[PDB]
Amino acid sequence: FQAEISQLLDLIINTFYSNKEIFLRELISNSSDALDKIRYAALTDPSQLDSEKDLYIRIIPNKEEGTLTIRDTGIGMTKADLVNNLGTIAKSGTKAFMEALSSGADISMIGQFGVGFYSSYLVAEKVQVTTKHNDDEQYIWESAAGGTFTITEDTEGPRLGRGTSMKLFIKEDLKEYLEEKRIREIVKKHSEFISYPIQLVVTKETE
Ligand SMILES: Cn1nc(-c2ccccc2)cc1Nc1cc(O)cc(O)c1C(=O)N1Cc2cccnc2C1
Repeated sequence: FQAEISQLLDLIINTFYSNKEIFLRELISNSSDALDKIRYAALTDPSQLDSEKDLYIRIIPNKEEGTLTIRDTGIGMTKADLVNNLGTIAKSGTKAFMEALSSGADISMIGQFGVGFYSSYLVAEKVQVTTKHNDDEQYIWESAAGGTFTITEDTEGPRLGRGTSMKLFIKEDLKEYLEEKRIREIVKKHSEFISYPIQLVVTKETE
């Protein structure tokens, strides 16, 4: 399942999307939807925000690690949610994505096919997904092109409280996406619509 699908999408997405910066639009869009979900659930059950009071998106580059992390305090995913994403959604969305592609239809927005996650492959050679839903444990899953990694209970990672954290291991020739000014421009250009705070961690540079 996952090995073939991730390999296909890695090839197709890198071939047809020359503007690699849209990966950040897709991730921010997914985070925004997850935040809409917990916001709406908290209307009828305020205690849903007990795990994490604030709703936001935070971007954390780590140049020493070569990673760009996008974390949100959205509703998160149960293990069943993540399993469904990896199985049913990935298979069906890949089919719809490449029929749209073949059709010559406007496929600019990848997430309309439910596989926007894989646009991470524009800039990343592997992604570590950490996620925490109020009804389940914290889980981690690793994605790489051709990879068959198992969803695992995360016992040694930092606690999310609630939400989802996408840690992207940036490609060697694309470290520009770790730079503060480049990230800010991309966010400004592609995320005007978002109604949640978008935060960036900037670190004093030696020097
Ligand atoms: C959209 N999506 N797709 C995959 C996927 C993974 C592998 C293979 C195929 C698909 C995973 C996700 N979830 C997320 C991706 C993010 O970047 C940020 C997030 O906060 C989530 C999240 O926790 N959400 C819960 C939720 C509830 C209601 C509406 N939207 C959401 C999104």
